[PDB]
Amino acid sequence: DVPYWMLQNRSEYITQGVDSSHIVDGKKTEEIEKIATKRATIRVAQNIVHKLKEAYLSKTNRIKQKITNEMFIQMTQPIYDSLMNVDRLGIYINPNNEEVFALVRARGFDKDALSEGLHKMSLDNQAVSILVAKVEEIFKDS
Amino acid sequence: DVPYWMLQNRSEYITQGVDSSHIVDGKKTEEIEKIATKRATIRVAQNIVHKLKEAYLSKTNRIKQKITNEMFIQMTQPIYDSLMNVDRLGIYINPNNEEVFALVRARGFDKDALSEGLHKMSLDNQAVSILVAKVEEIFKDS
Repeated sequence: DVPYWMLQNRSEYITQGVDSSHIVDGKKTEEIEKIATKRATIRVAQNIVHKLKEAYLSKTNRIKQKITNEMFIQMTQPIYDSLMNVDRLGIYINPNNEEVFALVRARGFDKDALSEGLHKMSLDNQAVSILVAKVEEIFKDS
Repeated sequence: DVPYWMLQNRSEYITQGVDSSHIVDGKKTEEIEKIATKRATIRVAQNIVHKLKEAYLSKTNRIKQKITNEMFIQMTQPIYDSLMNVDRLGIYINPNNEEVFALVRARGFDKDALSEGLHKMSLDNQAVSILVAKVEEIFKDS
């Protein structure tokens, strides 16, 4: 039963994530929705990194530095860390699986925290200026 | 009501796709499941191109040529064209939306058709050897 948001929907909205954790012996369901909410927030950041990968690859890209896929995966933490105002928009438990999904939605992000995290992982000033500027496009595009 | 496959599930299987088309004035639902099945197959190929993007970006990448995101998007057609044995595994119509989803699953792909399509879009021999070899990894990984 329900909810619409749990349907494969496949058009982006990059700042929204769904992801799940599973019921587990040690644990209250409140702990398991937390795990799921947290993985869903991480999914938003993964969505953002994927978009940045597309930008860097683009014929248009201005970033001069070499950024490897492993470096991009590395950007996931600081993007996450930079997320502001992420609301849990809904929880769904699959009764067959005991699998708990979460819909999360990031309202914005802290550019200066992101700039700082990116500099700590050995990006150029040029690269962070561009990366942070792409994330800003991402958030205004909602 | 049902089906499991229509749940946000989020772990890959790269050779499976879900996508949808919508009911439309001109048209029998058989035409609209066809549209959906066809977009789902295209989704498999999009899934494959995304994986190739990750490989090329990797510190490990052997491909010497410059491949732009626009070029990668260009690889989508020949990958699709190369897909063999794609079964429609299920159809689901959202009654609220009149939205028809399709689950499709590509059993394999024709390496020589892929090699040919890739050469036609101005890839090196080196690039196609590597790209085709990554797709082979993708299909064996199922």
